[PDB]
Amino acid sequence: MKYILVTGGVISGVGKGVIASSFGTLLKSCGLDVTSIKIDPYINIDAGTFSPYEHGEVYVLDDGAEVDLDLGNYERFLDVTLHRDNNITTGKIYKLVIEKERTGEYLGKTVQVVPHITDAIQEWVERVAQTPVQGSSKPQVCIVELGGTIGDIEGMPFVEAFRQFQFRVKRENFCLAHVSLVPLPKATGEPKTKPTQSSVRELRGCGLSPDLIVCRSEKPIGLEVKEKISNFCHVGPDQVICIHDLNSIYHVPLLMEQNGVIEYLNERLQLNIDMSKRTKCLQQWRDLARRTETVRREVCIAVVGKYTKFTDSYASVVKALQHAALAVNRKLELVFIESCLLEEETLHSEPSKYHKEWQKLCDSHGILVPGGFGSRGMEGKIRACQWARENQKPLLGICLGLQAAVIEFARNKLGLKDANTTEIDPNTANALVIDMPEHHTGQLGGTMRLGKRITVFSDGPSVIRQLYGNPKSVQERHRHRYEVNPKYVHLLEEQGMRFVGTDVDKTRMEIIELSGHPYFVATQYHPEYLSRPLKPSPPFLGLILASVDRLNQYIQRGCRLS
Amino acid sequence: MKYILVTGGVISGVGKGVIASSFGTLLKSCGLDVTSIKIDPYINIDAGTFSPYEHGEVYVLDDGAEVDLDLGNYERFLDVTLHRDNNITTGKIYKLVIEKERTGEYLGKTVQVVPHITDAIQEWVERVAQTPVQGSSKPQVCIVELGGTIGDIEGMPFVEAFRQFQFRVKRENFCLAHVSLVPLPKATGEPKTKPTQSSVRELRGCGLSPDLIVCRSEKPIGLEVKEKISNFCHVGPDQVICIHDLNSIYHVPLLMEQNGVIEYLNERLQLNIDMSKRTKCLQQWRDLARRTETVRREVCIAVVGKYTKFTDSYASVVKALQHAALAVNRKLELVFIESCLLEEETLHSEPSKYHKEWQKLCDSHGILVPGGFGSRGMEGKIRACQWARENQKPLLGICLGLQAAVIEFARNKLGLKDANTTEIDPNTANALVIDMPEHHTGQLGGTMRLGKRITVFSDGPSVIRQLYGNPKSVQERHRHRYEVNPKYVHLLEEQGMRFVGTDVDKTRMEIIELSGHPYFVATQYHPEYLSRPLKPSPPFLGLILASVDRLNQYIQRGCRLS
Amino acid sequence: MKYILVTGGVISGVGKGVIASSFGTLLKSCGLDVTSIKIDPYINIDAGTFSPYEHGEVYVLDDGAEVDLDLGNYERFLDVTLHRDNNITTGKIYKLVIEKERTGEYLGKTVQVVPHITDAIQEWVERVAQTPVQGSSKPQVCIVELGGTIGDIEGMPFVEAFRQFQFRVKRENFCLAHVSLVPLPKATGEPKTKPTQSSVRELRGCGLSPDLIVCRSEKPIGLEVKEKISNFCHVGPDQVICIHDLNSIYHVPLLMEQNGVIEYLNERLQLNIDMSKRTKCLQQWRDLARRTETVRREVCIAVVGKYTKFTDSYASVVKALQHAALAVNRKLELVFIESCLLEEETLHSEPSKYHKEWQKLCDSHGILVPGGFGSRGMEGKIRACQWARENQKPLLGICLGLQAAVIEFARNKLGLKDANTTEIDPNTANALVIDMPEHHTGQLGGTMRLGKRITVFSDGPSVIRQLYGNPKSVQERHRHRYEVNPKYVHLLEEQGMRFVGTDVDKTRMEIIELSGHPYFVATQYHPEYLSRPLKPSPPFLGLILASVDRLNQYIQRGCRLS
Repeated sequence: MKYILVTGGVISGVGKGVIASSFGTLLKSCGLDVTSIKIDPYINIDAGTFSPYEHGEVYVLDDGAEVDLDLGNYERFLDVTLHRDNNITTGKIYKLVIEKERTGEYLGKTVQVVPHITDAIQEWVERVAQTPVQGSSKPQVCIVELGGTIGDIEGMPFVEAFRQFQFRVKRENFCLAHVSLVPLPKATGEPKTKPTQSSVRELRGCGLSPDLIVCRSEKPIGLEVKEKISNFCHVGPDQVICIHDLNSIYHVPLLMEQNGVIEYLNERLQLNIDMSKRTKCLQQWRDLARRTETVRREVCIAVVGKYTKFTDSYASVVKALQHAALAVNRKLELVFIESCLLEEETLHSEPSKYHKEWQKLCDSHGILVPGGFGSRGMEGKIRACQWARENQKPLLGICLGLQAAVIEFARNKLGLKDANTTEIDPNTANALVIDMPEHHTGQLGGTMRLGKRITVFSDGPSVIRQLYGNPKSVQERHRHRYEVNPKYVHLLEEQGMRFVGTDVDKTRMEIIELSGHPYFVATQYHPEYLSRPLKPSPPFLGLILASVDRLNQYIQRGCRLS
Repeated sequence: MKYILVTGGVISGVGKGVIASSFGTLLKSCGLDVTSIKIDPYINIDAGTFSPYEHGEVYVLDDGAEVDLDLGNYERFLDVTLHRDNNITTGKIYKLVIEKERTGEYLGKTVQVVPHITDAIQEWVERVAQTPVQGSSKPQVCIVELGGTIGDIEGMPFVEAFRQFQFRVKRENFCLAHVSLVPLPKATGEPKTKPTQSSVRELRGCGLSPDLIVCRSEKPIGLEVKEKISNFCHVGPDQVICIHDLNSIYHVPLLMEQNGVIEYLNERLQLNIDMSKRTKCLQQWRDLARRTETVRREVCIAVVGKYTKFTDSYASVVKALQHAALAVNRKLELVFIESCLLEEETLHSEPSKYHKEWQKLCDSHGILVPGGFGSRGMEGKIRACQWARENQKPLLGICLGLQAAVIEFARNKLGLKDANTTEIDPNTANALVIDMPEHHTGQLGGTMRLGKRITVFSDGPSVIRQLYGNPKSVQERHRHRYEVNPKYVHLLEEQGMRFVGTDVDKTRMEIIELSGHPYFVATQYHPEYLSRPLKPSPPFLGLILASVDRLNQYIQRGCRLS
Repeated sequence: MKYILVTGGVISGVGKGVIASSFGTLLKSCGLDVTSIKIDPYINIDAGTFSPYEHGEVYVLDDGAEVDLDLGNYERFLDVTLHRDNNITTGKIYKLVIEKERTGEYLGKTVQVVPHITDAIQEWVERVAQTPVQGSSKPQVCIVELGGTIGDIEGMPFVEAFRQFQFRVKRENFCLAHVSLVPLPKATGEPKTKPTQSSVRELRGCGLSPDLIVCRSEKPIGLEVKEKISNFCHVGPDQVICIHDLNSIYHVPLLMEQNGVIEYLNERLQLNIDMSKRTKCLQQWRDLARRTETVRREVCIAVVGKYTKFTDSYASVVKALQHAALAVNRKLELVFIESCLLEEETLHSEPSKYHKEWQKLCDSHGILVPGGFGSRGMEGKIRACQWARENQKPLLGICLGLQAAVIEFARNKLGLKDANTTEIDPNTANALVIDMPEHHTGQLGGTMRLGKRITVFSDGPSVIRQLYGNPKSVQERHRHRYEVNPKYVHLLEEQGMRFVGTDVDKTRMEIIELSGHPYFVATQYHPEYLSRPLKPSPPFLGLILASVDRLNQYIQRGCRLS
């Protein structure tokens, strides 16, 4: 009955995840439940023949196949999940449009775009309307998000389809909101916005009328430009949104309580409201926002990524791990260490940017594991993990590192030099980890080792099992394609390399652990994406607790501002 | 409070006057009163530097200055008149926009076009809203017509001005209606309309939404195309207007009583209605529509225009004179006689289009007088009037004929050959009628002899005075610039050329009459534009009555449909 | 024969004067001569009903009426001048379009826009083509500039007019160049330009094709973005312009000698070239660019403007005075002192921003005079000039200060308190300077005291006469409307207030001087706009020379890098 469109950004990787998540948690705090349906105006699936990481962070956060790139913050913030019917893209629609015109359902008539293409989208909205997730019956408000890009060639049938749902019902069910970025000059200083007056012309040229106010800034600007957008849109002057988002999420609820937008949408669509303190419950967000800005540590933590700019390997990783680190009242400092310029391409050229890198990882405490993009780095990732183990520095369990962990262990404890990289040129004789697809049920042939798999542990007392209340079968997902051979693990059992985690067939060693080390965590799944604010992650939380064991801090405050 | 826009046509002179007159007489028959405000998207007044007649029929039907071109049918059908504030055009607006920006009323702020042009049109609508004509107090419905062309570059601020009055009030006060012509190809046969789907794209490209149904045809089409426009406009299939207008006005009320549009607009805007037989009174129009198609005569009537196609010299003249001819139950057959190719350009070249035109006027009963377009005809118009007077045939009083009537009278009764055309080369010595402007009050300098002037007759018993109930001072308007000299009328008084009509100064002989002729009418005003359906015109009605004197026809019928 | 369009900016006051001046001095250094024709897409003249200064710097630099806002740098850099046929705007064209359609030259035909508007612009270009300035015969290259804004509503006929001159001649006579600003990110760092890809769509949507490369930056960016624009425009990759303009003019010729654009336009249009060192003469600009960055002083110079941001009262004043100050090898530091918050609106509110202003003007050396905007400051301008005279600090001759100079002189030397501000409320009895227009020839009625007037001095030995080689009649222009009464100057002759400069009638005292002061300059004309690089200005140059008298510096260098 209720359909509110959500406009993201113009490029996948700018910051549209925090904007769309603000409107989703509004109705969740008032006692209602909604969904999350998006659309990618591209070509096909991003997780197909494209690189695993370059522009979009593709993972497997609670899904049996492939995901999008901006669906990790919805499950962590809201109480909903994502399935296989949520990654709607242009490639998935074309799989059935060509099939329906070839089988024979409309007498084989030659169509164009109307009323067929605009009506085909109606089947994708009315089907996910009464089918939410495992946590609600039927959501009354069904919002539709718009990610990726906006305004292109395929943008014509999108406008003709939005007016169909509006002309059939009343005017109190839709609120159009486009997008208008606010540029910053370098010579003057007056916030003269340009995309604002240009976005109105595009809406009037297709049959739309803007009603809401869209803006994006970083600091509270003056009131001399708030009346400029009101006359250009013929809206209310006291309804201008002045969002000053920087790089977090607590810069949004503090604004709705000052302008006056929490009560405007209630009487606009005639919906219920559970009033208590201020429309929606705010005490849940104030306890996590004020307490966050009261901790500090400035500890040297050297991490390894891929490049030097803002990549897509930690866009949603550094945000989820920060909320779960508030139980220890410690702050971690993230640096930028590129693994490409570290091998022979730096020592043989200029040793200027080579000596300064080792002076920040030896005196650190937590060293992470990067990944691997074809043949763009394989020697520097080996020397980065063996040096931390010899200098009694603990490590964490990061995926895409099991291929290099078995190389440094066979050369230091034994002396197997033939065992090298097997994911580039499989030609060595001591290839421990090779490429073997799934030969069981479900997936047949050369597929990928992922999906809804049951992970069963083997031992008991450890560091990644006692935090779950002593379980027995935890549901975890993976994202890899290489498996360990059960015939080449003969030298791993006669040493101190136990296995505190196996599979349901007792063949694949997905979890490995080295005895004697004070804190050694290594597995295959990704516990960083499951970093809930109410449930800390196994690896990164256990390292800080087992460092200083400072638990007498909560009894020192005693609520000063009570 | 009520504002309904009226869309004319795409060219001045296609038949947009009969369409706009249908919506005007709808509320007049229900007991209400409205106005008529139009706007031309052209340059300025057509009667300024352009030719007096070529594309727009310019007259002086109840006005003290210049008129438009489509204001004659409104005064004859409805009970309202037109003044000097009704010929609104783009040239009149520019006379004050340049003046206000040069003097200094808005601090001289340099702007673009908004919000100055959109607010300037508001002063032209809210001022003529409560100021109707001499016949009502305050009209509740104030409609605004749109003549000339549609879909021009200058039409951009017109779209932003129509939505301003709608967004401030409720949705039950405006009904958008564009235009969509229906062409009929001579190759296929299916009425596939093209401007219908093209007009919807233009409304969506500016910010409008069509709600009504606009169509234009000349024959009842099938029902297979009635549902084609409904799905393209999201309207009701039972509200499609299928008008089959031919060339009159009675082809409109016969359709509203079959589809169902006389009661749709009543509940749409919440207005009053005086029900009696069928919403509005229809017995007044049925007595003039069925009775018209029951008379016949096929009498040879010769008229003179200018060209052979549909010009602008008789567009609104042949329609008003036909309704007033129903009292005698006689039909007049109109032909096409061109006065251009009749002089030495045809007799010396190919004598084919000359001797044929004279075969339809020697035995006719009503011979009219054309006009004058610079130097495109001056000899053929002289031999056309003197030939009918010698063969005892009656004539009519048409303007632009006093310059040629004094030439044939001085050569036949006397022998003044020097007296020739004075409006082309004023070099003759016997120039009777010359160019003399008004030297009295009101108009100063070289102006035009027109305006609200008082015409006082001189004699009594005649043919153009006894029909007005023996008056004494009738208000008539003229449209000329040449006057008769009071010093060169010495030979007109010593013969049988009396004057049964003078002016208020007893100097200008505007009405002349030749004694001895059975029916000779000649004046300067235009009685054809004042041909009311309840008051026949002086000249053309007195010719048929004095022809056969058949008055025993009304006693033969006796109301058959009783 | 040659017509090259020049694209300015998107707002009148961003920095389009230095960009258009670079292409003008290119052909002047090769032995050719060009002109300077611009067009304002606004309403009319800014100096008409709008404020005299707010967004555009309006002056009188060699003109007998009103000027534009970006015509002062052309006369100072190039060897051409400006007249009355150079300030072409949209208001000047409409003065004759309405007149030609009302008189009657094209038979009064009702037209629309073409082919009339596109052909009317041809008369403004072909007339100024063979009529340059007083310094050349006939310029072979006739460039047309485009100031103000670009791309709006009136920009449609401008596109149809540019292609008319191109389709009639060869393709080697025009070079299209639009505009595309390069934005700077605030989070990432990659210079991703957005208006570049958007400007190509606008040119392709009207009938144009971009061929040149337009860019604007401030620092040498990387080469990773130079190949991004080449593929979007299908041009040469080695022809991308990377201008790093900051705030001067010497940041342009140093780039043309590195990329390769000085020889590309020579063979593109087939023109002559006087080769000597590098196409055009460069030794003239290198002597003024290297020597400028080798002087320093950092002297406290307190100036008074109007606001706190970049206004239009010193945009072209601080640039011309800096080049003429290189003869003394001294650098002047300009500050920002607002005259609005200095009167009773600051001492009665908060004295925080009041005490810090007096601590920078008492220890300074050169105090300027601001102006006057109605009633937005009149008391602070009086106390700012009387304090510098008592503290033996010299002043300069700035206009819009003669009304306040006579107030402080009558209260300190005598005691006339009734003499106050006359430009606001003319009700006092001792009104010395009132508003009296020109009552002589040329200007009649209430006009403005400006134009080509002859200024004749009276005395001989002074500080603003000996620098012109002892003249006798210098041609200077003014820009004011208030005149001095010859009957109220009785107390100025009996003291030490001589007049070293009068007019041609010996009535108007345009130049005043106070005896006894070491350096007191006061007049009415504007010598700052005439600050040529080869001829220093009278007032600001004489203050530095008469300060320390340091002339033995040229004999200390001796050309080290010879």
